[PDB]
Amino acid sequence: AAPSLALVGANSTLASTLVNYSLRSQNGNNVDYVCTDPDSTLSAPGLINAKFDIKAPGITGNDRIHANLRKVVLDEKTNLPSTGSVTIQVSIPRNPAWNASMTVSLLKQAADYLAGTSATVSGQTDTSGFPAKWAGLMFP
Amino acid sequence: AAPSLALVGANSTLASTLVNYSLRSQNGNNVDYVCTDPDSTLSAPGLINAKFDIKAPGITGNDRIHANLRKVVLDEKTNLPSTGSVTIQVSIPRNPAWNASMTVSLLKQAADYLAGTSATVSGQTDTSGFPAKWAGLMFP
Amino acid sequence: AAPSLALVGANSTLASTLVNYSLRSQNGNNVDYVCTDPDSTLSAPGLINAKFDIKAPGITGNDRIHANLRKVVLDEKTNLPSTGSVTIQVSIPRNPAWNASMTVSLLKQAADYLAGTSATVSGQTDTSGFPAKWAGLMFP
Amino acid sequence: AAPSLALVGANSTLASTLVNYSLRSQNGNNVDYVCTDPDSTLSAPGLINAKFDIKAPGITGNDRIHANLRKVVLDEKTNLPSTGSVTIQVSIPRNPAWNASMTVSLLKQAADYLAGTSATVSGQTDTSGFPAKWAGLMFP
Amino acid sequence: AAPSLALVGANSTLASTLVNYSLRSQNGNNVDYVCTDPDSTLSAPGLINAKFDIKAPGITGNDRIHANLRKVVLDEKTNLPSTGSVTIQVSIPRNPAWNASMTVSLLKQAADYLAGTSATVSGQTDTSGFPAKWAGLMFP
Amino acid sequence: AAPSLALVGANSTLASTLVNYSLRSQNGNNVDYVCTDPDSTLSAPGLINAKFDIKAPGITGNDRIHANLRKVVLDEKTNLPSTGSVTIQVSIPRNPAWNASMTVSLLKQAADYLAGTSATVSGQTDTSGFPAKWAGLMFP
Repeated sequence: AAPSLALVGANSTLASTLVNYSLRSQNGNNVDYVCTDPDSTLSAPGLINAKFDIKAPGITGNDRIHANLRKVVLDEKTNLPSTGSVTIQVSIPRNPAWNASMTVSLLKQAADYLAGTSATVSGQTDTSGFPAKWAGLMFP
Repeated sequence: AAPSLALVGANSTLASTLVNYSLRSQNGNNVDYVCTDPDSTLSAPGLINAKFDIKAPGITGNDRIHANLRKVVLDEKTNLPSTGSVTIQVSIPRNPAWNASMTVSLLKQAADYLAGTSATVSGQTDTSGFPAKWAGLMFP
Repeated sequence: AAPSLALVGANSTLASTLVNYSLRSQNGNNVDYVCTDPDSTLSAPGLINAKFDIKAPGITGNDRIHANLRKVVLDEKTNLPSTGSVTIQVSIPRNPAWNASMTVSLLKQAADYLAGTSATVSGQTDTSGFPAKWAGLMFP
Repeated sequence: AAPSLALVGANSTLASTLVNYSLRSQNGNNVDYVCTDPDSTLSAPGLINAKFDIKAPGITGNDRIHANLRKVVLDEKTNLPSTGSVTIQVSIPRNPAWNASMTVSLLKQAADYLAGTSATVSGQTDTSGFPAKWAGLMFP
Repeated sequence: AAPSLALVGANSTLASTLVNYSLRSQNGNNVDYVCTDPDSTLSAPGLINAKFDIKAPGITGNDRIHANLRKVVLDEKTNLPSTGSVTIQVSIPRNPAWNASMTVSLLKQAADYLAGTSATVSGQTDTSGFPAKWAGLMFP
Repeated sequence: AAPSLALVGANSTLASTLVNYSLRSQNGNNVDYVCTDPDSTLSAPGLINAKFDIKAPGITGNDRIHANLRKVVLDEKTNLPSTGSVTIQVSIPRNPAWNASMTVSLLKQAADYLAGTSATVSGQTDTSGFPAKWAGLMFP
């Protein structure tokens, strides 16, 4: 696994800003990253976690990927922690009628539809405001 | 909800390709889209589902968003369907110490790390190959 | 679904007249419209209903569409309501040997034979009087 | 009944195409047509059925019309037949507060909403794509 | 239902001020709106909800409308939420001895007596101060 | 409580008309008014009721206002009475983070959205027809 990551997120103004993670450890079929920026501390950290559920060899099963991106925040009045999180589950069938291309296509479509980050293509719908609309709990 | 969507995915070459969804049905705080390409048929469809678990206004908890992007595929030999899917759960806390900028930041970071579609920002890790590695059950 | 509809029906003269519906509810792959015209009252309304029985993915079985177009009328003396209704069931198989084109062809033929509204084609039978004959319980 | 019919349906392109039926049987207020085109074979035919449930004279009750438009298709491998069908039930009350005009109005509205074939009237909703959306199991 | 609303309310000085709602979703016989102003957030939102309890066709029953306008507020000391709300229930009989005019008259009278917003008529009582007196828990 | 009221309602034309109430009785935190027009008689009256659910000063909860505006109507054939009513419940929290300006704001918004009687403010939606639509069981 990569020892460190510089991922793109959004500042208070929604401008693209780097967010720096470093690899804490690696267990059985999983990976744990911690945010190394000043705004994350042990009291209120930023975390990323990934895991593989890998089925036995063959074409019968469904492999699974579990990702989890969390940030803890403390109440201004009570310092009580509550966490915000985006969790992802990818399920990849082993029937040879499926492709890594199909996996990647689903990933790209989810990225476009919930984060508005897809590449540029002619007739694409404008998804730049979709993350804002989601964060407001309203459908695009 | 939007009546139709043109989301960006990937073909067998992994080149950026449009994938067209149209609104099947809106239930209360629930939306079902269906793929209108020749790729999906009623027998083996491409589907999207989006749900809102919104707690009572008096109660404090986490509000939740559930998204699911599916593609069904049929076995060549048995025509039995198995499905591949990316599911996403967004948990947003009801504390004013959290805000939509943070929700969007988590969405953007998840997009960068699992789909490799973040906006260009100097010092970002090159996440372009990460969806390929994930589809191979390999940590980036 | 569409928030409002202007469908074509017939007045007392059988002249083509608009009948206006608005989307009152939508729940669980079910859609319910109510008539906004003066002829639909609370006690004796005009109503539309549409349901989807969507089978699990697979190459076997039939998907089903249900639709009901109702007008309630009150008895002159007793004010007891009795309702007149045209209801449609569409059954779409999942064998790839079926087409949306075949579904649409059956819909258009039913429209021609029971409503007399088909498009103009050389050699078509004149179905204009067929809805009148049906309303009289007479085979065309 | 009419000895033959030239109804309008849709080909694989969804272009308006004639579909031809001849009167094969008529018995006991029941009428059965068979499709004369090459696409209807003995093993997988195209068929039409129409029945009258005529109630005894009186001011109470509903008269009923039943109609079924069928196309049979054979499985590529198993040659087992499955059939796709649009079926209509018209229920006409006998309270003099009902009219043949109301029957025809419901028929025309059903044609507009499920087949998209209504006559042209200023302000009507565009129902042209509705049969496609229905065949896809999507509410218009 | 209307996709968005600009309703008149009162600022901290009781001056007429717009309050902007947008349609979140539509379920069975109900409608959910959310305030889109800056002062409403997921932690302390403004909400509007409407529902119809519609009885069967006939003249026997009583139809009902349920409206609910809520605003959540957080304690300056503890950020604990409490909600303020105005709920409305309209009950419309189906006995033809009732009118939509009578429904509207009750609505207008309630508006005049609890909000002081009625139109101008010669001998009307001055109800401008009534909302203030109510908010003080004293009778007009 | 006021000894008498001249509230604005609507006639059969929906023109703004006065409706006159006079104080029948004041109970403790409860008020009953009766319509003094020829429209109301003892057999089929027009009535108003207003109640205050005020919790003990030590206890924190919501204080409540209950208002009810009724018109009784007699069936022409049976002289059986059925009644039509608008009821209002105002729930005001006992947290200083809430105030009378917010109570009044909710009252004004409810008036605008269900009776269409808000004060003129640029950019407001035209709510004038909303009471008509509500009396038709149609969402604005």
